[PDB]
Amino acid sequence: GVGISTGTFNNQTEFKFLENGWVYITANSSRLVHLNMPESENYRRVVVNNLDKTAVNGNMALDDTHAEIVTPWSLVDANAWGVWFNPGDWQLIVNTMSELHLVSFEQEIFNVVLKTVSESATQPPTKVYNNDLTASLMVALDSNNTMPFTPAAMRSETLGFYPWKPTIPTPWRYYFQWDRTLIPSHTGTSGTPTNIYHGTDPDDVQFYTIENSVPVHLLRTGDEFATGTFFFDCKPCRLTHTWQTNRALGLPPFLNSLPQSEGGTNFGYIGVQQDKRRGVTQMGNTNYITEATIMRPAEVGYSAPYYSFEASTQGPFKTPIAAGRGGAQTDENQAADGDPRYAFGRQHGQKTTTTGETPERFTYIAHQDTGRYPEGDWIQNINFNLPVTDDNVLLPTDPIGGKTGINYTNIFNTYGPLTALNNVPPVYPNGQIWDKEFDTDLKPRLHVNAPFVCQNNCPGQLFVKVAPNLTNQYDPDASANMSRIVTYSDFWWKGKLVFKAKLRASHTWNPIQQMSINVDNQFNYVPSNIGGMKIVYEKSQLAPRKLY
Amino acid sequence: GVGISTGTFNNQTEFKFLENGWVYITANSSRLVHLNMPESENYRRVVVNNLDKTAVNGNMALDDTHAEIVTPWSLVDANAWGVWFNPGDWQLIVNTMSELHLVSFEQEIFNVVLKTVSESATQPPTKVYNNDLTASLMVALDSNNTMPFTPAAMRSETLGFYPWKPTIPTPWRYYFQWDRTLIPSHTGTSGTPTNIYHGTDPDDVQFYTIENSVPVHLLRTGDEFATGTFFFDCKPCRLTHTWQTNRALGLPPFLNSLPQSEGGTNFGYIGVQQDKRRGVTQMGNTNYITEATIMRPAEVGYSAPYYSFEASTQGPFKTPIAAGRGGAQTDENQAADGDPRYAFGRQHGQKTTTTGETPERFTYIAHQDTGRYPEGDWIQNINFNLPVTDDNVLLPTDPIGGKTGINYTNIFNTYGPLTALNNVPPVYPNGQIWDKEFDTDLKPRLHVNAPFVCQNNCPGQLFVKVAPNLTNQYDPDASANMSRIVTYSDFWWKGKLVFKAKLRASHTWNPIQQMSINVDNQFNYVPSNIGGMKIVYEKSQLAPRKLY
Amino acid sequence: GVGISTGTFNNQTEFKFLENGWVYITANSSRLVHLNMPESENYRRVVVNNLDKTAVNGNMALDDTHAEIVTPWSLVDANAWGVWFNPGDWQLIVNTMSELHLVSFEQEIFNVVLKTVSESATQPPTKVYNNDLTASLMVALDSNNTMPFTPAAMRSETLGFYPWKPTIPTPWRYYFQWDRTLIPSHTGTSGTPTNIYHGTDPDDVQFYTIENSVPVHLLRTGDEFATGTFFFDCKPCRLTHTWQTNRALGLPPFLNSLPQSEGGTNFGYIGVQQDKRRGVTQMGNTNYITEATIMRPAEVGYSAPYYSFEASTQGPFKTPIAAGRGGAQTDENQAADGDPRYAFGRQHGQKTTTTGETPERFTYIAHQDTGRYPEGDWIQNINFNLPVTDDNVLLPTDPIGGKTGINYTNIFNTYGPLTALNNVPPVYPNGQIWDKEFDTDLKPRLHVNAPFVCQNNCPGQLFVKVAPNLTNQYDPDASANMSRIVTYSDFWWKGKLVFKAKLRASHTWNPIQQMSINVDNQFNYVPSNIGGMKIVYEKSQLAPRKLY
Amino acid sequence: QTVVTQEPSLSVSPGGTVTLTCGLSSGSVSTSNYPGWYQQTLGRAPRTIIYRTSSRPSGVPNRFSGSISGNKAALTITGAQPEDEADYYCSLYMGSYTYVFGSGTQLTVL
Amino acid sequence: EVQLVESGGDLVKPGGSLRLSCVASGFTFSSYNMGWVRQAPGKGLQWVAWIYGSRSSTNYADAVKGRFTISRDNAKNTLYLQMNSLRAEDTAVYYCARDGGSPAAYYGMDYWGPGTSLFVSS
Repeated sequence: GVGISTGTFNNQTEFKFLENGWVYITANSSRLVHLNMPESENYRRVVVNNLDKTAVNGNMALDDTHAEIVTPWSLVDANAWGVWFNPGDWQLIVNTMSELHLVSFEQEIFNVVLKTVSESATQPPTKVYNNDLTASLMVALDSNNTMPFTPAAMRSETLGFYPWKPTIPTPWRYYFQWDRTLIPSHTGTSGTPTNIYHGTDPDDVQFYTIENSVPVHLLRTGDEFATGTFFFDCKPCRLTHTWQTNRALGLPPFLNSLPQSEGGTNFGYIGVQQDKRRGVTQMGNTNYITEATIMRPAEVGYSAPYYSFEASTQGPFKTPIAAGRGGAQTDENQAADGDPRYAFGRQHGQKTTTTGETPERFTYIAHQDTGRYPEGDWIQNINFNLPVTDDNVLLPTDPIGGKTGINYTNIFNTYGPLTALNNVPPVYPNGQIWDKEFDTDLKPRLHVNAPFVCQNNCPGQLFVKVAPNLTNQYDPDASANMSRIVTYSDFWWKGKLVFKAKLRASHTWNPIQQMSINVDNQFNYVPSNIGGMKIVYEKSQLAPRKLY
Repeated sequence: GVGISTGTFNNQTEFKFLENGWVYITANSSRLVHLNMPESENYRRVVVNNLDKTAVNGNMALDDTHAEIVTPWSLVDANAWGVWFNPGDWQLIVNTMSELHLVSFEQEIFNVVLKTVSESATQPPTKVYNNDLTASLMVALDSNNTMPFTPAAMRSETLGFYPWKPTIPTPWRYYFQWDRTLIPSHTGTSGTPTNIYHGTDPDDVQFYTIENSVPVHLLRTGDEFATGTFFFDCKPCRLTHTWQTNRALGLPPFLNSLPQSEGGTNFGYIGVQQDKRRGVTQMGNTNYITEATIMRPAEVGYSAPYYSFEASTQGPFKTPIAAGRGGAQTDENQAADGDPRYAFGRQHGQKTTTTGETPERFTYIAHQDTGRYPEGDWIQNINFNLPVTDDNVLLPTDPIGGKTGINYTNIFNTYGPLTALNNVPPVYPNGQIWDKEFDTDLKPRLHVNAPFVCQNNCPGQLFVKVAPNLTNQYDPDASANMSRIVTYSDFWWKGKLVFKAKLRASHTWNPIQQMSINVDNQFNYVPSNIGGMKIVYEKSQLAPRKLY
Repeated sequence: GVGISTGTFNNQTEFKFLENGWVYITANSSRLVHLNMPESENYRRVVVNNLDKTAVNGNMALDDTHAEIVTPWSLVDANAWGVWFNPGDWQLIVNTMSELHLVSFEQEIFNVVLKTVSESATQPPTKVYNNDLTASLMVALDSNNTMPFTPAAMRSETLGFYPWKPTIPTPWRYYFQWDRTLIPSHTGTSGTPTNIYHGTDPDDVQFYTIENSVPVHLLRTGDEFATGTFFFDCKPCRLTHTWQTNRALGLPPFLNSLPQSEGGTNFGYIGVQQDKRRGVTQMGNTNYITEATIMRPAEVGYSAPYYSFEASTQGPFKTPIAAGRGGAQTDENQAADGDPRYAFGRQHGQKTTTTGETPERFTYIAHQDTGRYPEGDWIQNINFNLPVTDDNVLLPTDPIGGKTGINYTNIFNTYGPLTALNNVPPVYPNGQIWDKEFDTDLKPRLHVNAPFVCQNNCPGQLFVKVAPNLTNQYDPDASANMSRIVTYSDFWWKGKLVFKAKLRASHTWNPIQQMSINVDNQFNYVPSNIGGMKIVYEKSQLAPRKLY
Repeated sequence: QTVVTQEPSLSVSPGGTVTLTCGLSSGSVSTSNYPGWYQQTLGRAPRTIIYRTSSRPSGVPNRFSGSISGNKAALTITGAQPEDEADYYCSLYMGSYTYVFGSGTQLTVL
Repeated sequence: EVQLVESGGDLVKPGGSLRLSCVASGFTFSSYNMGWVRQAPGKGLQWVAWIYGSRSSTNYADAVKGRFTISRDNAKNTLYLQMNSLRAEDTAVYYCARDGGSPAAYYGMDYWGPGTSLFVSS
């Protein structure tokens, strides 16, 4: 009814420990969600065009041309790690657990409140807010996944990460098909590169509406909505990283001479000439057996063209890579391709008291060593006459195409049947948790944006809207915009995310890396004197595991 | 007890024929294993560094820098074909069988003998050997695979291939994490290329010890150890090779004119103009239908950058390839990338009476025709105007990067969704049998070092050690090395490897290739007048099978 | 028998996780123990007297005068944390667990080997070692605890901390009653202070022998000894520290004015005069209510005379304190009274390759804040007129007894019915695990040397000895020392220590302190290039818990 | 010790083409040396003209071109203007993280 | 945009010490390898010191090894060159140098400061 609550606030994470080292981690997340009535009650097909920016030669990477259907609905998205765990919970998970499973998801809307705003004609602004007890909130659960999948974490538009801070839903929109051509150029190109937007292909048109595709529930102040429990079928997520490169696979060479005194200058020596050694190599025309030429079971990681942009029907897009750059751990400035960069606002980890539109940014460096150091790569002749001469070796400094800033590694691909790689680690708090699998016939082996992928399906998107609150002067025949009473809603969203995790075991004599609070990061986890909070990112795959 | 044997010597291979053309091949292998007490009773973290060798410009491929934990334990490894089969058994297998399955593995240690050495003070050396009836041999079976996987076949350090020749175990060591950077150079580079060893990443440290990870059994002269039967879950291994290239897939063109007289100069002719023919091609802008342009179901084999070295956290390593070079069968000198080269000593096939540290070497040429002949490759313009002109074709002789010894094929990768390839053939006697699968999330489609791969796990590594035999003057507080009575052990190792194989069938009118003894190789299988034995390599995939 | 092993080497720690967040931690510890035949076969009553050292005025704290019974037996003691856990196991325990229980203890001796040494008459030393198959090892388990309790951890004389490093037992001795008087003095005292050793009180004599008090087992090479499982009844041990001082107990004062801008210079203000505030205080003659005078439920910690030496029948001894010094965390140089200092040799954490008799030392700073900062203490008149004047306040700088280096805090005791304190934290690896409770009528509330105390009893001490190996010329009537064949033993000791622990829970938004490997301590957990190992100390009570 | 040799002085008429060369007494200059060319006027700090042997910083006129000629680095000024008269210095990356500088060439526009 | 300003150059007697401070603006200071070059009066440019990487690895020319120390403070966006045992041969104008390639270094001085003169004379 009007004066009866329809739900309870719960934001507790429970760790129920099972037998055999397994734990059920049920994270509860409760938020107060504020929603305004849509700017327009219609669906719009809006073409965003920034040909001015890309008309500058060399700016083709800044292309934003696209077409989107803007809908009157808003999306309630909780597909981010920060929506579910605080730094203490994440510390417990990443320190005491070795693998993580995604078990189930539930969400519900309760304690719906709808208020109308009456603004007076007095010259200084003044307004009052009245409860509209008969107003309704339109809630649609796309449990069949009919609507396009538009996760908000990629735009930093999920629910807020603070239980005590009210959050908002994101206005929903989806991509409409378009055709676009953009010939790349550079500073110094003469003429106007081909840069046109060709329109839309009629055979690819797909105009979706929530009304025609999903059942819609009208919730009054005394109503509540529950989606029901959804159960995932994803793969386990490892909370351990691998450190072994191809150089550290298998049996090391026997050292016939060992150091007689400790110290950094004292080295063990194999004691056998490199061309007189025993072993197996894939180089059938050389007698040298070294750490770089000896046979290994397979290849850890792969090389791909980095900062390569491929053009397709809808324009250019960067070629993704599964693994981050090698050497970003020895030198943090080397983080670039494959090291995801997260930019977020005050709702999602940035200092809440900051002013301005500049977001808080961080580049994530994974502990796994599956990356590549292209500056140390090279190609050489099949003859393999050592030491190699100039014409028989292609080095990373050799120009490709006549460009001194482009080398073969930029266009180099080593993906093959022997490539072995890991899934992307969870990124806390701004990383996505689960992502829908592509509906293609042949599917990618992994996604670079979420550690869990939906093989069959994952829970339907939740859409909310303020039902039209018409005045007495509504005329559907009029071409002017619908006249509505200014209405807004505040409702409580509660979600339950259930994981299954395995407790880690100590395999080595030495201790391992753990996340800990210290003097440097001590104040990143507590509020300031005025209430300013923040959530800094945390690494997940802290403990190491042996690859081979 | 002291005077009671605890096992029997068995080195027989049994072929028990089943119904429906299947045979159980149980190979028994018995060896006398001699073990010396470890040089040191401690674990050492030894850094092998050869910066002197790689400081020579162009010698970066000879990098041996690495770090290893040297343990006081020795590894008993029987993961090689020669440990289980003699040339007659291998001939029977490769001639009468079409596929091979790895069923089970057992090993055991018995008839343990421990002897102490007493050396006299007399000026001419003289010594006696006494049985230490109360001395113990420490045996650890890592059935849980907690320790790093270090197969010895890659170093030619498995058990000997001769039943009547006593063998030794290999001292065990494993790779410790390290960071290394090496900028490639060539003869003619000016300056000192960046060449440093950066140390160890604390987050990747993994110090393993047998004592803290595996149960240890103390075997006295009257004790024996049995691991128990382990059962594999690997894929079948084909003993047949494929000969069909993309040029030999599907229906050949109809010959409207056939030769009227036999002879090498008389050819059949299609009789239709290449641009007037019927068929399907993937080239949508050409009317030519030829043997090189006609559509095929998929691609057999693939091209990859050969003799490409990729650098990662721990230095440079050669990029592996699944298939060997094409044309190595028409010209044995073309064997290079992908054709494994085996180097071994007198225990593993080399003439036992040879003197010197030079190993016996051979490059393996597989009968399967999945390789590539890069000298016959080329790229040309999408326009496809024939005959192609200079600027519209990139040939294998065209310099890439300005280097006349490097062409596009050196950096060329054609692996894709249409690539079809075979697993590596068994290499007798020096090839590995089974290999552990990588613990990565995404796993390689095959391993280039063993025909069988351990999906879940494969039998734990066996470690042996001589238990410390202290003197009366032991003082654990002393910083000097432990003083031990010089002790060594001789024990009998018996293993049983069970395979399941299918008998081959005659599918064609003509006979097929079989391994046979002849005048040229007659004396490669019998001892010399002084007992000198050898085991030359044998090819496995002799018979052909149709790919399509 | 002679050639049959009687046990297995096991040094694995198992973490079997139970329901409701409990885990059984069974630590297995196996060692090779070397024992020499006793220097003397008799019991000796030896008086150690160092009156020369204490005859120097001011050196009374260096008194070592005492009397001990030296026995021909050696003590096998495993009552130290390092005997059971390696740094990885300790990291897991201290990071993932909140409390620890001591469940059970087992120990056993197996694979007994006895060897005689024959030394030749040749001028250059030369000797041989022969197995004495009929020799015996005398093993006595004092399960009834008849013998004096002499834990070896207080002398750094337990078994070694390295599974792969053979260890030794400690020769056993116990205290015999004596009377001693020593009048304290200082540099500048005139005359000879009273310094005498008065002998022994006949009414306190207690001469114990293993033979007359404990059953003795004679173990030959084919025999083994097992003590059987003993079960403890101790209290739980907290793995969390308390941070709340009396200043942080209860409801804080309400701040009527809060800072309007974040920053270290912006403070909240109570906004009420200290003499106009509301609350409860134990000072009935003052209207001031402040953070220092407001009533608290009780007192956390206590003050005691520090570096006070009390003299009793047997001489002077330092007065122990339960808690360490306050401010030792803000300034590590403040660690003194109550902060235990551990000195140990190469068997128990010191770098094994070091040379010399200097031990490795460390002072343990507990994370619990129950200590006192005596420099901030003061006494003042009951009148409490503020600001206090010179004669109405006794400060820590005011001389006591006319000495400018002694103040009231040195003789100050605040222990009372309101005192609340914690048990001592475990000290890894050198700390004792369990300690026998005093047999007094009134027992101490805790022990400062071990976190677990034996209410009724704890497992009997294990004593080992080499049975006399007489020559053919033995004559019991002769007053000369017994002539024995030089004999020694090597036997394997295996122990099982079972704990029950509770997994910790995340109670706060922020993360907590965890033990982690980093660049600074990375090489404290791995061997050097020559095998040099060490075990640095680790803190146990890392996570905080709320006291009130 | 590494020594970088370049013409001590050079001349060019207005609107003409001039080439300044930078070599090594022992060895050859390649793209692995990352030759850099910097321009300095009297009483002013050096100005970067070319980096990575071909890249001129934004604002550098196109008349300056960097290349590798023979076994040396070459800086070509085409249509040289009066303001191009200055001291041009060549920097070679000598591997590891060591840099070497040439003696410098004084280019005067007639 | 990218600006480097050097300061601290002053007359100093032989055998003394001096710390040159370089303030950088218009770019992320910590993301670029920095260095100090020097030009003697009437002489050519000479590389002095280089600081590179997130670990602040340092390399020095043979003429200043053991005597010069190059450091950086990214919080202040400052580069410090501390010279000890100064000689008459160290008298010169010292230029701040910034490499423009953060993830792929140009291995050349992308930006230069105005320079600070240091005179060593008895």
